[PDB]
Amino acid sequence: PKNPLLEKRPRNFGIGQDIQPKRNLSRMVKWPEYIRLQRQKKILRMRLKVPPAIAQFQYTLDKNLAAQAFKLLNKYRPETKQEKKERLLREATAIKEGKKKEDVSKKPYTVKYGLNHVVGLIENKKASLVLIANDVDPIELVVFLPALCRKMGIPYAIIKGKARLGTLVHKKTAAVVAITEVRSEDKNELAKLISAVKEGYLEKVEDTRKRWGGGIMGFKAQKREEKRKKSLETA
Amino acid sequence: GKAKKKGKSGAARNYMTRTQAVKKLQLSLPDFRKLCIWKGIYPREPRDRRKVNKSATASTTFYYTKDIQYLLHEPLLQKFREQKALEKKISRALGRGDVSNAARLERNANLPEKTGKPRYTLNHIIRERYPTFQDALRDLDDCLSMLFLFANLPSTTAVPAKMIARCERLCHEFQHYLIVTHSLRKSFLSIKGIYYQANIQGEDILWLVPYKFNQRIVGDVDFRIMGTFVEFYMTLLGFVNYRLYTSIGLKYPPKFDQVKDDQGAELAAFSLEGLDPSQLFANFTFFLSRETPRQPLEFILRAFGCKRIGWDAVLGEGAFTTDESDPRITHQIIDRPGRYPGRIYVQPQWVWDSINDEELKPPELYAPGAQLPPHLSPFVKPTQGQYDPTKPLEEQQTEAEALEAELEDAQAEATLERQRELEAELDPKVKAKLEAKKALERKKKQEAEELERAKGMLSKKKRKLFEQMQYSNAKKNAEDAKLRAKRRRIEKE
Amino acid sequence: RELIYKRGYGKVNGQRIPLTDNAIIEENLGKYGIICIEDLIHEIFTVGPNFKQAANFLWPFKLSNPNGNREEHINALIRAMN
Amino acid sequence: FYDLWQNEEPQPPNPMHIPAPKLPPPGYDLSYNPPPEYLPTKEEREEWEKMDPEDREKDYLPTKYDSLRKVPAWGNFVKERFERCMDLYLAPRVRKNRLNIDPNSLLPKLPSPDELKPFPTVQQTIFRGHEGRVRSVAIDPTGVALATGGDDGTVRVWE
RNA sequence: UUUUUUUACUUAUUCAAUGAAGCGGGGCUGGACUUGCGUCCAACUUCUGGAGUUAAGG
RNA sequence: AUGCCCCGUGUGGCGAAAGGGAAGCCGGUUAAUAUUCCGGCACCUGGAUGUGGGUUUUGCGCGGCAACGCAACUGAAC
Repeated sequence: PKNPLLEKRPRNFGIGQDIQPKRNLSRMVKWPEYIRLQRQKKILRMRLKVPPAIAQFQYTLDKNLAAQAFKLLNKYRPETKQEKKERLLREATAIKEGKKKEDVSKKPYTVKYGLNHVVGLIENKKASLVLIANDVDPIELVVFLPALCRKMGIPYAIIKGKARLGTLVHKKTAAVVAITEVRSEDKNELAKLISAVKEGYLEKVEDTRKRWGGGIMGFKAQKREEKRKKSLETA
Repeated sequence: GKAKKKGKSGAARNYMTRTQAVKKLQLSLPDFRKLCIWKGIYPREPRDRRKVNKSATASTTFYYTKDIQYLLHEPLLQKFREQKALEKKISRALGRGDVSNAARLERNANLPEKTGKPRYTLNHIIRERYPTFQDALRDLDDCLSMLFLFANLPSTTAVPAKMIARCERLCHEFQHYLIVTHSLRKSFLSIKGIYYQANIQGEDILWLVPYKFNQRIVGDVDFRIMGTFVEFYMTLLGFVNYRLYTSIGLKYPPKFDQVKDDQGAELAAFSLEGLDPSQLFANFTFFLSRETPRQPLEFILRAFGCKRIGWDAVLGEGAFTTDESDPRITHQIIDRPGRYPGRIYVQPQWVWDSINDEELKPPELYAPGAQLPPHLSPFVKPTQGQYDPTKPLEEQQTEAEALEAELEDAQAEATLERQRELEAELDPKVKAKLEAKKALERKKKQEAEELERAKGMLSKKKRKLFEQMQYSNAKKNAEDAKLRAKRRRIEKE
Repeated sequence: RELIYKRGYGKVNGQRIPLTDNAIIEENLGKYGIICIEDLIHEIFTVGPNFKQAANFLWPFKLSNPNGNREEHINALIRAMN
Repeated sequence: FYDLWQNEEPQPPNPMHIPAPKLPPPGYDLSYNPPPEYLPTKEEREEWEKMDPEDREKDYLPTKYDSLRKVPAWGNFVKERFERCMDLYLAPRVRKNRLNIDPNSLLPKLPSPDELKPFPTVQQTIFRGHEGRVRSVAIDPTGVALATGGDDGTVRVWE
């Protein structure tokens, strides 16, 4: 049985009666200047009209197609420094024995990275597939790449994560990667990936790449817009 | 002649709270607890808590400022920060997805899970904590209890099974030193477990060993605090084991076979290279059954100097002839809910009693199927009023209860005026005993009256202290009288 | 023996009680001759007539998660898990 | 390994160091087969099992077991060592001088009243005239008469 | 596709307030009109020179 | 107590031998200083830690209508 001496005392938080309870005031925090600046920078880029050469970068690969590409790319990740050092030591042992470097070593197959290198490969038409990072800052380093790939006939895709590409190439950040040539057993997988990239990405973005971006308003301004549209429809 | 503020000087500088100590040392609480446990830092209590902290509580813990500064100068802090940074690098490698770099960083991270060893080197910590070997020997009770408990206990995330196995190796080496030097003198069996007291270099060490059973892990227990204490005690036990083996001349560590440990020989598995308690059970071969605890019996018999001891092959290996048909077995210890004339069937309680008393008690009282005499604790020192079971109730008893028992055994002016009116109108021994009881009652009344006069003459605070002492003594005498009364009941039965 | 001493639980009347005392195992078995945890461990180690009854009485051990058939490599796995 | 005590120089202990409280040695009660006078009643067993935790003065009950195989292990043997761990680094350590004296030492020594006789010892006269409380009494300077006052408002003189 | 007029939007820019504390859109409750259920408008403290804080409770 | 919680109020220093401010008086003494030295008799501030008192076995003292009195009279944040 409950103690009779325990009673409930409700607190009425109306205007001018009780001290207001501690609520979540995260929406109204006076943030530091760098946080405020990055938020308003994103907002300003949303509000202004974005020309098509930049607004084409909003459309990226979906999750399934990105994972399907990375399944091929992780087989062709480049050598790390330790693996390279081990390869040099094993080849040095064979040369110490007198055997040939052609005999002990074989043609490597890796994902090609580096911006100037990848651009050169695209111009020389050695690139089979080109993946361009979403968030390169400054954007002028990559803003010509889709048009260059369309000119050269190389299939391409814009993919989320320069950090994701840097993790492939054992760096912090890669702006662009290219597959040029694969081993014999992965040729079918590469062809299937290229066809899937074409049908999923390029056919979808052919209409929307020429359109201007931006023009999106804020939440309150949008709600005012549907309120005035509803009033106009009622009138 | 400068004016001084109140909170600046004195006990305020002398003591600091645990919160302020943690914030000064720039540490997390688990790291601060590990450092305090290893260095031996303990809170202490100030004379006036309000002098130290203005908003202070009976709950809060103060520390010594020089202790906190000594923790600041401790070099294990750099190891803690290095291990934190290395753990961050390992997590970075695992997130980025290269496993070779993560393993290469783990082999520098020096995990206790893979090593079976404490993560940091505590050698210098042992050195300031115990400056002398006799101090190290004095502080061994908690060490041995901890390490035997974690030899028995299951492994967890905090306590690796390899580290448990290393605890087992260290305690077995310590046991082999004990049976080699015959350093044990006292052995006790209790509901808690087995209490062992050994005198190593003149220092008495008593520790508890739990019975071999599934130890309950119910409730809330932190194995991380337990793991910190275990790591410290493993380092201390390893170093004291090495010093004891070097003093005895045997090689340390004793080599133990992995196959023999897998078979379960344990003490027999560990073999030590050469480079009155001994007389008790000096020349006798004893066999052990399944119910008997094989490693405590083997330990106590080897400590007593038994040349050969055998037990069942299912229990363990590396023993004498396991067959009971073997005529070499002089005695057999079995506790079951055969019949060899050579074999004397005797109890483990007899083994404990004989190693306690050095008397070689007869096996007739300790025959199987017969009630054994009650077991006695050798650690108890008799004192006046603390009561002794060995002492006779006739020897120790209060006079009132003695006369009451005597009266029970025997049973098993106004009066003069009434006699004058009446005339005008074995049993003597019982009456004399009643008169003696009445004289005792009147003597107690006189003593109580004198006590009341002295109590009245006492001052107020002295009166309250005197009443508290009388209350405590009355509680002690009440427990003693209850024990004596029900012992009298047992004697009557 | 280490697994029995570490993680030993008895399945009696649809309950999961630990094998704290040998009296519980004695009350559980009774007539088969198993009255001690050491006797149960011996009957587990060396196959006997009451091996099936002992396996039925003993609960399945719930090993801790470590961070084809093996001839003798199961000991390392059991040591790592327990 | 190597032993730490290569060179042992005797160092005086600092007065600030307070050694930890050592656990008491086991008594005759702790044994699994104690003398029978330590055993409690079933009423005492029920008294503890109804009693709350930490209200009991002693952490173990007097138990007698015939067989070592019938002896059960504690369900809190890990818990008591855990408490010992927490007491080693968490419990404050105090240097306290506890009094160990005979309680009768504080009592003053008083002469017996037989040395200090004469004094009044027994009531010999009762004066009964007041129905209320007798407030005041006084004795005539010649020692013959008694004057009493009461709640009845009547002052009386007695022999 | 460009040249003038006014006429909406907010993100440039300007002004003000705060300890950046309750903005906007819904939901609940009540009242009104309406249409036969959409709007707008309100939730909470007014005889007193007291006190209001460490959450009660489910 | 490998973290969590609370609070808003801002921002440091210099700036008065007449403002604010802890506490020393009398007598004597030197060629020359004196509320500074000597003698006598005090006070304030800060600190540590005992003894005696007070409170308490129902934990946090009693009295007066009251103004209030009594050697003490549990008191953290806010």
